[PDB]
Amino acid sequence: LSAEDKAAVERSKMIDRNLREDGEKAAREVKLLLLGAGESGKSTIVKQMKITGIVETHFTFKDLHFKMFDVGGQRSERKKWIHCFEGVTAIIFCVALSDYDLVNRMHESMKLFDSICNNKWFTDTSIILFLNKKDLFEEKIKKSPLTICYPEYAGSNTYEEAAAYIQCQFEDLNKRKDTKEIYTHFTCATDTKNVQFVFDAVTDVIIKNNLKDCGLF
Amino acid sequence: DQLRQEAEQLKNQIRDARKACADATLSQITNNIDPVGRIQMRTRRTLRGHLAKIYAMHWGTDSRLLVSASQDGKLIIWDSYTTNKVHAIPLRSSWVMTCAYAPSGNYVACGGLDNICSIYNLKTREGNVRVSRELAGHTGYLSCCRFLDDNQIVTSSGDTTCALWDIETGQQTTTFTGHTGDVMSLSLAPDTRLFVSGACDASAKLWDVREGMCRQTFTGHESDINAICFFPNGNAFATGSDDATCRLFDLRADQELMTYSHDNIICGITSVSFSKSGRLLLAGYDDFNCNVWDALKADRAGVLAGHDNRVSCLGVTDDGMAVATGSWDSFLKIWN
Amino acid sequence: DVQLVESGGGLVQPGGSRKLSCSASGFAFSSFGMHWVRQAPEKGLEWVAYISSGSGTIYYADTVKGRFTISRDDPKNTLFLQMTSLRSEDTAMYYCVRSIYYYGSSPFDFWGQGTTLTVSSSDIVMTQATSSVPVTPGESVSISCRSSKSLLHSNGNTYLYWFLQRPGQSPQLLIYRMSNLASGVPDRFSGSGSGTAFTLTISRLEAEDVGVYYCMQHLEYPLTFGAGTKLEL
Amino acid sequence: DYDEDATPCVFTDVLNQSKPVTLFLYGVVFLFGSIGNFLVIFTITWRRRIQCSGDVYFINLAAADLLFVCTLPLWMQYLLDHNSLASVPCTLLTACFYVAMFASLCFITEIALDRYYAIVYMRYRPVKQACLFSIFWWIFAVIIAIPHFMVVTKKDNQCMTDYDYLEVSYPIILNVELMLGAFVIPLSVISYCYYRISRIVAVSQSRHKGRIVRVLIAVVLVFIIFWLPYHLTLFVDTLKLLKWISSSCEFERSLKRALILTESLAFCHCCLNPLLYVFVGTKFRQELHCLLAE
Amino acid sequence: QHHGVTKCNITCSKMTSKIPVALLIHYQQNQASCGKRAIILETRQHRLFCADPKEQWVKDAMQHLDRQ
Amino acid sequence: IAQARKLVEQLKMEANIDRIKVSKAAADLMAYCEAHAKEDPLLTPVPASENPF
Ligand SMILES: CC(C)CCC[C@@H](C)[C@H]1CC[C@H]2[C@@H]3CC=C4C[C@@H](O)CC[C@]4(C)[C@H]3CC[C@]12C
Repeated sequence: LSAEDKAAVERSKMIDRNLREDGEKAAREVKLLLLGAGESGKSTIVKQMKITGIVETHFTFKDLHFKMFDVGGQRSERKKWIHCFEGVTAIIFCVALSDYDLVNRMHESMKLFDSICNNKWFTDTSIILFLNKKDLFEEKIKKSPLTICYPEYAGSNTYEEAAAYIQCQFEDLNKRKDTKEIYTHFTCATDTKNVQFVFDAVTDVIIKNNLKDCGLF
Repeated sequence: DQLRQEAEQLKNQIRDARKACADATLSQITNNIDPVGRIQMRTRRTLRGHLAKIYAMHWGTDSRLLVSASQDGKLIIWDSYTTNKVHAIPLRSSWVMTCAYAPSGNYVACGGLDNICSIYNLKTREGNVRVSRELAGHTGYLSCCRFLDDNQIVTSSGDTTCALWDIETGQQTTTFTGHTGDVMSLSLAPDTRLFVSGACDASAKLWDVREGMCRQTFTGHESDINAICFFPNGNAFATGSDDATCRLFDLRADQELMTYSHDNIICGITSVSFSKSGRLLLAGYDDFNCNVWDALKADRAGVLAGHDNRVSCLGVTDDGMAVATGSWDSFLKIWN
Repeated sequence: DVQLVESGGGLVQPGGSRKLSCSASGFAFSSFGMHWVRQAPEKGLEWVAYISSGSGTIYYADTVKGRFTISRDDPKNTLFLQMTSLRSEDTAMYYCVRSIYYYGSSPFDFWGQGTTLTVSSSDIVMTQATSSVPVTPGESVSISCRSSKSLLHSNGNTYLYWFLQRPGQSPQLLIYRMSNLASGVPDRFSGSGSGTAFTLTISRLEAEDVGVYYCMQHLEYPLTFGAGTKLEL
Repeated sequence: DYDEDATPCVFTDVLNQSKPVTLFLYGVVFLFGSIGNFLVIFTITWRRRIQCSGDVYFINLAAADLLFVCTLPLWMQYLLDHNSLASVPCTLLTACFYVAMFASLCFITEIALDRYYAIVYMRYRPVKQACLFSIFWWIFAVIIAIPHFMVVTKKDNQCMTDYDYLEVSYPIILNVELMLGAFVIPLSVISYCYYRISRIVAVSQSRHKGRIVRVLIAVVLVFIIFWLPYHLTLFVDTLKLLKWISSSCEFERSLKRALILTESLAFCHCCLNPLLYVFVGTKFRQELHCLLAE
Repeated sequence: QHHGVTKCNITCSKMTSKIPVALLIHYQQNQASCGKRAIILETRQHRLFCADPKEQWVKDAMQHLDRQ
Repeated sequence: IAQARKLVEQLKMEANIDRIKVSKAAADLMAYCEAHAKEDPLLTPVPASENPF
């Protein structure tokens, strides 16, 4: 029956206890993918969190542990490793607003958003959209008009209407509105107003996960 | 310049030479041998214990222990006979896309999006498992770490390169460049003298270990290649792709031998591994079920539908006792 | 730098109580099943007790089942044997022994220094074929060991361990499961045998290799050792 | 002459008409509840998927219902005829019966508390503490059941409670705990917790909020429809035993018949709950679908 | 014990004071499941009456059921 | 650039390889699969006497 296999099975049971305890510990931990364009405010977002290859930043907020994965360090084909993030709590997307100089970065950001928002994995994972650098964006728009990038923008050359146009133009790219909602927030340089928004937009997905796992539906 | 025209003419010459050495397809040759029949293999064991999607597995050379890595941050070394967990090594970074178990059994390597193949020393003193060596130097993402010996390891990454690391020094000996897309798989020849790497440019290249330069390049897939495995004779290898077909090539004739497409399957292949004799080609698919092909007649000779998620890793033992398929539902079925 | 060092022991009146404690400096203590094994002043080894990892399974020898209790403090890496009602036959040197049980492991790998303890005033019988064998350096000698019950379990491997104890030194594991050499022993030793009859064979002897060789069974508790075959140079 | 008001209120026709209905509902509860709780056990225990506190409480409630429907056939044989000649050891059987009933209601309460703490507060319970709370609730279930089985002493054929040797209001002090302990506290707790989390899921953005509220109201509705007549009959029984309504004769026979029928209905609830609790979600339904292929 | 399996086919609320033994015909203890001990009696009118089970006339009934 | 020269030299090295008739490789693979069918448990199911699963 068992001679040392009793002790081997006991070791396996202790290993099972450690695996289940670590699964409980890491199943209540919020996972935030962090995507965006090159030389954008992603590093500024990571800096504003009060703490090659993939980078993980851990931080506690409202007694909730957030792992935030800045993965844009590696440059390869995203389709072969994005399924590793099927099951992140939220996708913090980042968009620099004041960039139109590389050979048109805002169109590249829109292509990245369109490619990442309609994955077969990310149907239910909500996207927290950040629009960085409001001051430099306002200086740029008062210096150069929006017609260089979007000719069909019809309205005032002011901050509010152009910002709303960019925000809606990002939001309407999603083809599954009922499954997830784009929580667009204007990051700027504002201190302690970003993490609270992340917590607010993540508690709804946490409640949905609780509803799914508790067996109500 | 005209060098692109010269390269096109040279590729045309290669194709013409290949069609000059082709006389009859493998289906024509083996149209007279009897089929293997339906291969009914049941789930003998079920290695439960991972908390996330399993992305890799490599059997031991003793055909009993198997190490499997998952995104819960851990890779587990299982005693597959008794379904135990010999070891549960927690990763430094939870993102892992590959794992290997050394032929001697002392070492276990694994790599992922951290761009480091971490090599753990199992049969050491002090009872626990410690990083023997963290090999860094890739700039993409490692998709396959594979062991040659206890001291050499070939790793294929997402920077379009393979590499041959000397473990005790840590510096890669030879870098295998020549791919244009991310190299998603790697498979050693039984004599560990050559190997084949399948990349996302729909090409499998036969690299020479001792020299450091590619010898042969095989094309014929329309889409990305996610798996590759040598035929046990060492003079052929299958190639699993996203074109929902495996393609059995060969090294000596340097051509395509057989295609394993089927109308009922439309999504790709995540893992391929031959049987011990090589007659049966087991291919793990992403339509939640494995398929067992009669590799000399292209007849779908079995279906393994025990998983309810994508079968990401497949492995046949060296003695051919069993075939274990681990999937994204955290389960490692062991069919036989 | 694996180091098990015992503390406690010494002189004690009969019927009293005394606590032994071995500190385990240099390894991952919490993963290791531990044993207490005692050796009488001029006799062979005797197994006393065993704790698993995490104290989930504890076994005692039937002789001392009840008079001794055993415990482990994993955070301070210490193993305690609290001895109560020390009768006359407990005067012995005690070793706390490391042992990890997985597939292909080598239990009873390391043996502590051991402390003496002097007082005042179906078990598988493993028997050595003799108690002393004449020997010269450079000669291959075979040491036999007899078992009451067939140690060949149904799963294939026979649980029998060969230990060597140098004069004035703690015993070291030589062979585990009759065929596998321990990590750190030379390739001279080779074990063979059927389920009942077992044989160690040493070729190309050296000067420091002489000592007392014990054969232990590990099929079922209690783990009865052998009488001990000694080699004299 | 004689004494006119000492004519007993007979119960022959009550028992004769009660036997077929009671035996039928007992058999229905036995087979439906046995398969419905064995499905939960095989769906959770074999896959070893006890990862959240919800799994622990589902396992405990299914085990309580399983023990209930396993003590049920002994009562069925105890009722059939007099062939059950001392083969039914009253005290332990009643003990397990009442412990199972009160444990099922206690774990319904614990499921509601766990859902309430996980949703409106996000204060989850680890399985290491879920086992502690499970043994605490089982201990409490035995503690709330001792004034029900500490008196049931067997006799030649059937079970006894010597109310003459007991206090004046022992049936009062037993059935008032049977209503308040087993119907007022659990219904109040599940109603408050489920209304709070329904208010939460009304504001939250979900694609199945209507279905969630439907299931949440449906479980409480099933509880009410299956237990409320039983505790109304217990309430008017308490009125009678406190000499408060008319002390009639045929009223007692009708009350006894209704009491047996409503007891059977409560047993039907203890039969019917596991599919409403466990198999109402797509998770455990899909888990069952991949397990039935053995 | 739940109310579904109680077997007191005869149940009493008030105990009789004194019945002459001549009118009484048969006496038999109630179905023992509800605790309060009583003896149900069939009389010459063939209707049912309670009696406290300590009344000696049952013994006299036991006499004249079988002495005759 | 240098990539064109590297690729054309690689194709020159790949072209100058003695390729055999594909019928010969097919026959070799068929012979290998016929000469190892007795040692393949997956193809021919072995009984429970030797099967460790
Ligand atoms: C009949 C009465 C008096 C006693 C009933 C004993 C049984 C039915 C009860 C009492 C304690 C209960 C256990 C308490 C703890 C756990 C651990 C939990 O993770 C799974 C359920 C499990 C395993 C319960 C199963 C049912 C259980 C064993």
